[PDB]
Amino acid sequence: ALTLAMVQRHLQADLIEDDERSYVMEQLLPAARESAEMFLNRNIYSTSEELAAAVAAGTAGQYPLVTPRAVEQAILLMLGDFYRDREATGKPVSTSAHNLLYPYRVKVGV
Amino acid sequence: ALTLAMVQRHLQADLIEDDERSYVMEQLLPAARESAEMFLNRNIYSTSEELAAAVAAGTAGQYPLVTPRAVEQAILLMLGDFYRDREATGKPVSTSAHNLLYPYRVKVGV
Amino acid sequence: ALTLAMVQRHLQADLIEDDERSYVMEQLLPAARESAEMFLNRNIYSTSEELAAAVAAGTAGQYPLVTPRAVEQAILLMLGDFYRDREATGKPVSTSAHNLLYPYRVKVGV
Amino acid sequence: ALTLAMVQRHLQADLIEDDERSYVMEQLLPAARESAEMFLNRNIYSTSEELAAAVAAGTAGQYPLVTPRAVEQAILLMLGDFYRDREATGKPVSTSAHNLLYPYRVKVGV
Amino acid sequence: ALTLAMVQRHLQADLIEDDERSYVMEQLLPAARESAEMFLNRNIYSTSEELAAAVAAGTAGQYPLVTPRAVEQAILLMLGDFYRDREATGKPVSTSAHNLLYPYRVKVGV
Amino acid sequence: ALTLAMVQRHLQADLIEDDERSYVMEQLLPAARESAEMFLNRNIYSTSEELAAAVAAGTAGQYPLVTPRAVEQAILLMLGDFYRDREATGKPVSTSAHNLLYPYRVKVGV
Amino acid sequence: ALTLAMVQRHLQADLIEDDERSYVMEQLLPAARESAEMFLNRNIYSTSEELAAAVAAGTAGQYPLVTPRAVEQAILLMLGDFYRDREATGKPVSTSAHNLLYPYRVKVGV
Amino acid sequence: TNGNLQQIYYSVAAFLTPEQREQFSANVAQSVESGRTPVLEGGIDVKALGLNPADAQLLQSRNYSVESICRFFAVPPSMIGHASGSGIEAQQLAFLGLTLAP
Amino acid sequence: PISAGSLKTRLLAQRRTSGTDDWGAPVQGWSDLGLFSGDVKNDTGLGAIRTAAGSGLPASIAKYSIKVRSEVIRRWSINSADRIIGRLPFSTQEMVFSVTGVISDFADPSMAYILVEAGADEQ
Amino acid sequence: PISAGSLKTRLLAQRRTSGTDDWGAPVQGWSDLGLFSGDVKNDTGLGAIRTAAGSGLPASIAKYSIKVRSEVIRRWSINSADRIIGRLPFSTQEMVFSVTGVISDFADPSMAYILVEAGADEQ
Repeated sequence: ALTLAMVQRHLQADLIEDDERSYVMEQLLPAARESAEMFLNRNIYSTSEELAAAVAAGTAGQYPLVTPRAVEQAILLMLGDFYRDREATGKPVSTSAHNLLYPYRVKVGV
Repeated sequence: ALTLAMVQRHLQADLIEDDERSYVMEQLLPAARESAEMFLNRNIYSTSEELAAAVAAGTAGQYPLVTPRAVEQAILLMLGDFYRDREATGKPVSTSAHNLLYPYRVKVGV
Repeated sequence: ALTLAMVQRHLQADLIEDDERSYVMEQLLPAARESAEMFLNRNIYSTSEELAAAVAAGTAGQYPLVTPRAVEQAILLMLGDFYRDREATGKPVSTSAHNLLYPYRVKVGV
Repeated sequence: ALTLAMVQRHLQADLIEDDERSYVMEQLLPAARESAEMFLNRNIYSTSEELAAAVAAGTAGQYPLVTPRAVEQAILLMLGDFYRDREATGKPVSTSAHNLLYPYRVKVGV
Repeated sequence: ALTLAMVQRHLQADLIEDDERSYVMEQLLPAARESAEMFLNRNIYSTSEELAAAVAAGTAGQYPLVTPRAVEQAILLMLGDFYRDREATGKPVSTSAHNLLYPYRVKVGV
Repeated sequence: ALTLAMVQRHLQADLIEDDERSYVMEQLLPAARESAEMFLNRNIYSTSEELAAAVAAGTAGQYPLVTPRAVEQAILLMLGDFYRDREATGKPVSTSAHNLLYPYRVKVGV
Repeated sequence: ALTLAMVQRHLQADLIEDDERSYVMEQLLPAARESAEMFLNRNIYSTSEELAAAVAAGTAGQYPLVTPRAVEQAILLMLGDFYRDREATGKPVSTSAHNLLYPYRVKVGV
Repeated sequence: TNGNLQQIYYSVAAFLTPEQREQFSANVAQSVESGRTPVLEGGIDVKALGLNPADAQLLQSRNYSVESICRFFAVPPSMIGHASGSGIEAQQLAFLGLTLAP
Repeated sequence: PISAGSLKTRLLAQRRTSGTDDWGAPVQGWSDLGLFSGDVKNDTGLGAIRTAAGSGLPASIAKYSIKVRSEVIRRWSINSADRIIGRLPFSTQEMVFSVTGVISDFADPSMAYILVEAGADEQ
Repeated sequence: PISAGSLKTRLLAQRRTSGTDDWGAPVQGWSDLGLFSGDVKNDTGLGAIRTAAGSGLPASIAKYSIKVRSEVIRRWSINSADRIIGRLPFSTQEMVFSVTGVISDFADPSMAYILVEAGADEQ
């Protein structure tokens, strides 16, 4: 559910200090979430209420879904990659998160 | 049957703390189940009564099966992979779980 | 004969605890048995009485056999592979169990 | 948001001395921001009010965006690369920052 | 002649416990015998009287032979392979036993 | 002459125990001898008396010879290979014994 | 001249025990002599009187020679190879003895 | 209808559900209908298969069959070229005197 | 390069109550601190266990090493006067570790090493 | 990664009867526990055997190491006060091992190491 407890258990880290907890939960998690959102070619919402609210205001695009567990763990994997290494070493384009994220992709083609 | 006893025995790690158990049994096992159920191109239900209920409600699609032991073993393998490493790396597609899951795939085509 | 003594001697493990004995003999052995059954393209039965009973009720398909020793040891090899490694590392499609299982395969072709 | 707290937490190095802080926050972070802003082929502004001011003054070009979290993460990755190694070596183009920055590129063509 | 003395001497392991001896001499040696008898495309009998009995009962097929020493050595090699390693790995077909067994193959064709 | 003394000196082993001496001289030596006999495409006899006796009864095939020393040492090399490794690891088809055995081969061709 | 002194000096091993000396000088040296005499496609005799005796008895074939020193050296090399390693391995044909023996070959053709 | 005339085959290095297959095909049709150019992002690829529709349709075999039938009915295939000597009046004479007299 | 997920063991750090008893010896009661995670590295190889200790008194002591994240060393202050409790899976007998000092690395500020004793239980 | 099938030796663990004799020395009678399987690792190399022991009393002691599955350490509780009997194949002289302590690993919970002495038989 991408709460604080799940992130704490994934990273095996206690985020006691306000500064690093703020860093991890406000600059490192939204980055992964919106990266997966950009890759999927669709908008993802946490609960049904948020999806309905976004559709009502018209800001939600076509083909929206509420996040399954596979997409949430792909986001967790991206976050775990972000936490570990903090440089620009150069990596393969298709990692192990894309294998989980791919079946939910939409608008593929040429 | 994806019981707490089977998961504890497979991972070789007792889960006494409530937060760790909640993480493993509510964010990590369902992700593996979703991934396998999406790779098989069909719906899988644990028990026959749940399958009958899903058929009655109409949400069951074509070719639904009650989960055999091979699919359980493959789901456990995916769960163990999720539990071991927690970063996105360049792992290859078609791992050792897809060898076991493959004979149960239904709509293979081109 | 795939009893408890043979499994104990194969794995070199004493299954004293009820939990792990249940795990090994009720989730890890049927998985291997039905995986070999799916690969062979036929149903395999332990004794002649079970084969006759299944044929009487009509649930047994064409080309059934009662298990020889080679198929039983292939099942044992699959189980030994399952016990040792518990992840999804990625392996060759044709292992050493298929070399034993192959001469009993049926309905091969294109 | 490229604040001193976020930079300190990312680099894992407190900057108490005035000269070191001046170097990092006035020669090193702006270089990464310029490089990303030049690779994206568009202008990026931290906040909406600054974007409106730039549009009013006419200096904003086509397709300006307020910086999302993915661009912040990529800028941080480039900054960490600059901070780690300080010599010109034969590193390859298309590092791991360009994987995150790429969906925000605008005028891709040939 | 696949006697207990020969098996004990080959494996270099005395089998004093009843369970271990039962395993080796009732699940492991017959598996090797079945595998060799299936690779040869013919029936093999240990002694001439058993061959005559099988011919009388009609169960003996074409080209049955009394087992020579080379087939015994190859069966022992397969048994030693089964006893050494107990997991399914990517071992290659046409091992060193098939070099000895090959001149006794009967229905080689295409 | 393939006596007990020559085998003792080749293997650098004292065969004091009745069991292992019986093993080596009654299951491991005849295997090598008949393997070389099958490879040579002819029958080999120890002395002239045995050759004459076999020809008299008609059981000896065409092109028989009494063993030279090169064939005897090829048999010794095969036996030494059998004694050392006791598994089915997988080996090249043409070993160093065939180089010695080849000039005595008969009925070669297509 | 393939004397006991020359063999002892070449192998760097005094042969005081009667069994070891019998093995080396009655099973191992004659094997090397036979192998070289078969590779040369001609008969080789140690001394001229023996060659004359063989010619008189008619058993000498075409192109018989009294053994020169190069053939003795090659025979010694083969004997040392036989004495060093005592198992059949994948050694290559055309070893270093065939380089010395080759100019004495007689019926080379195609 | 067998599919022996297909020329171009796309390829993607991943596992797709069937819905993604219809989506890929519809996207290709839309792209070619709108006058655009394919780009093949990521791991997509295209290969052309070296076929010959004449060999798929058996024109030589069918021509030989026509000739064989004409010979079977004792009608020369070059009688007046009904299946595929300068003057025309000679052609009818040959036709008559070789086929219609019996 | 800390590679989370190798930190598969849940330990239990705890320190001693302050003050002294009547004689001045350390109080044999133990307070609590909390739980953390670490990677335990054994001493494989022969002669990795120490038998005698002092005046010919038998013992069996084998030192280990725990690799922990840098946060658990800043939240508390682990030093030589603490003890660490870890439980082997599916077992009721729990190892008692005795901290002999903390080694901190400056090559990267995301690791720390706690060297323990694990031989004789502490009180 | 335990790789069964390398556990080719059948040992025999057994502990000592409780209580003391008249003088208080340990009772020289031995009970039984059961049989398990393990992989024995020798000490190859020169100077791997210890000759003198104490007041110039001759001896010959060479320590080994047995790698066992994690179940035999939870079923019983093997510690320094036990002994292990193993028999060499086709032989009537049986080695007597003296357990000097058990090393358990937390990297994976499927192995344990029992370090033995094997030099002088115990009573």
